[PDB]
Amino acid sequence: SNTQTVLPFTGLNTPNGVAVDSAGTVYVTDHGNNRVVKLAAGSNTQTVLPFTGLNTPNGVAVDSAGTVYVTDHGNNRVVKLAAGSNTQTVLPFTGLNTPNGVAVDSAGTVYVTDHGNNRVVKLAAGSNTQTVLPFTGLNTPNGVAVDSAGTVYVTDHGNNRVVKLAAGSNTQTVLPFTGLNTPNGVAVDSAGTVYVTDHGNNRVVKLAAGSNTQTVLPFTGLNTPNGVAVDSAGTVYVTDHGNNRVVKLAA
Repeated sequence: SNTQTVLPFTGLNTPNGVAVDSAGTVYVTDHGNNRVVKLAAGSNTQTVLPFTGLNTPNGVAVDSAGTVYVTDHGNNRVVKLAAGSNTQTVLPFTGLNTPNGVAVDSAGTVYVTDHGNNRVVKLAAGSNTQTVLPFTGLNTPNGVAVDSAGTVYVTDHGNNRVVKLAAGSNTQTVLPFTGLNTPNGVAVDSAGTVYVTDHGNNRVVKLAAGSNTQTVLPFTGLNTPNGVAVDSAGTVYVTDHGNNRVVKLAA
């Protein structure tokens, strides 16, 4: 598609993150209102999720069990909310300073950009061992995504680049995007196509695996966008932060 739609969320302010589950339910961190909201596919009523003690959300991810993971800016922590019980658990990361992007792999391992510490950390579910990933020279890293093979992608926002680490790899690789400026959101689909919100240029770009030629997605009128998500059908969702809205573009 070359024409986006606007999801019927209401009362958003500076929304910054988006995730989509297997049923097509869309989750948004409504940053300016300190809340996380969801909208089921085809619904005209949004639902505020029962996160507690939140001090401004920075990002969101959702896993196969419908667990919703949120980075908490002011409390420097990552929380998860279990479906059904609505039990909220603080993940036992340590030393966080401004956790920002969050991603979860197929094994349930949680990855977080520690924005204030210029590092990316992962933590297996149920573990008290966190691992600093061997990215190097990061500045204000923003978004993180992980694919089915365990490859990790990070928007190294302060250096205008997107870096990649294959599982078990010794060295990060910079993806051949062109003209990036303050990139923030990142997502990866089932085929390893990488989607990046090129925030400084008010656009969203993608790169297929092995490609040296990015495609600029035909969104329109974006204003300081941030979070991006992609569903199993390849539909791309973007938090259009500066316009207080979330937009959707089918493949």
